[PDB]
Amino acid sequence: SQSNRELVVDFLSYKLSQKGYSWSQPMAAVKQALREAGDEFELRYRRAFSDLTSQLHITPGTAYQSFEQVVNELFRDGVNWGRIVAFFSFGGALCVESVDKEMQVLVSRIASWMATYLNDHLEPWIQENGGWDTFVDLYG
Amino acid sequence: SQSNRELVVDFLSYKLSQKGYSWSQPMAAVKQALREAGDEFELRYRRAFSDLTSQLHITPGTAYQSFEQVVNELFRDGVNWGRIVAFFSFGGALCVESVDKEMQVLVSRIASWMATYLNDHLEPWIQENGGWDTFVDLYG
Amino acid sequence: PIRYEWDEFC
Amino acid sequence: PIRYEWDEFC
Ligand SMILES: *CC(=O)NCCNC(=O)c1ccc(C2=N[C@H](*)CS2)cc1
Ligand SMILES: *CC(=O)NCCNC(=O)c1ccc(C2=N[C@H](*)CS2)cc1
Repeated sequence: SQSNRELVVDFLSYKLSQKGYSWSQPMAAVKQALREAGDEFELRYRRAFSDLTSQLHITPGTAYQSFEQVVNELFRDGVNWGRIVAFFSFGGALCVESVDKEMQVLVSRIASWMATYLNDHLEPWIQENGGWDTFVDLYG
Repeated sequence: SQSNRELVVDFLSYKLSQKGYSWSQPMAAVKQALREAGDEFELRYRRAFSDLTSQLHITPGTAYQSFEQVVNELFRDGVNWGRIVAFFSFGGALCVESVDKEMQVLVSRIASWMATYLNDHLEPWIQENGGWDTFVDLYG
Repeated sequence: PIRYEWDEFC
Repeated sequence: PIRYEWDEFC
């Protein structure tokens, strides 16, 4: 049902693009800006970022609470957009590490942890600081 | 929330691909096969397809019932995969026509009609004929 | 019943 | 409070 609605959207976007028309989904610009910000972040802050990624190794036994503890330090005295990009890059690095160590199954678990931590901690800050649209225009 | 979960999935898929790993979403192969089948369909059946697209012009006044009537003729004596590809191509053609006539706002309406007609009429047939995975392997 | 040219398109 | 090199990354 959600699956069948995504198939429809995908097909119609493809067909409209093929005929010279762009049917932009609401989050397209946000997803692009965040891919670009994460790339720039990992290129600018390699050493500092390695100090953050060194704080957590996820195994099949790991509970959300261990992830939440490390991310709570990142946001202990508040949220900013740079720390949100760090959060996304951190989750990326944990997924790459998981696949390196033949624990592919943990990628969907880490994804669910990130979505949980966004819902609980970051989305309420986002809504009072301009939304994802502000993040898009700040990254330029 | 669904929005924040899609952002997470997008970022992690991007980052995993960047490092040489493919995190395939469940419907990725279905979406690709259907893009390819619709292209082939429109190239093989241009004249017959024009007879189907000539049966409906959507305007801001048009109700779902008018769409349902035309698609019910396509599936009156049953469903097959070729008729499902026709259904998707039909909806594509209606969206392109809408944008040509400066009625962009109708694209999301046609998308919702297609998802409704999939839910009500096609998905129950799909589930007893091998699923979207069968469609993927039939198109090759 | 075959009614359309695409009725045997897999 | 500035604690990270990225704290002024917009
Ligand atoms: C082309 C294709 O879809 N191959 C799948 C095997 N064929 C069927 O499963 C099938 C045959 C016939 C029919 C109908 N007969 C009358 C109207 S639809 C549906 C599916
Ligand atoms: C780099 C950026 O995000 N520019 C947006 C404007 N700055 C803020 O809105 C902002 C300033 C400071 C803080 C915090 N101070 C202490 C820890 S987080 C958050 C947002």
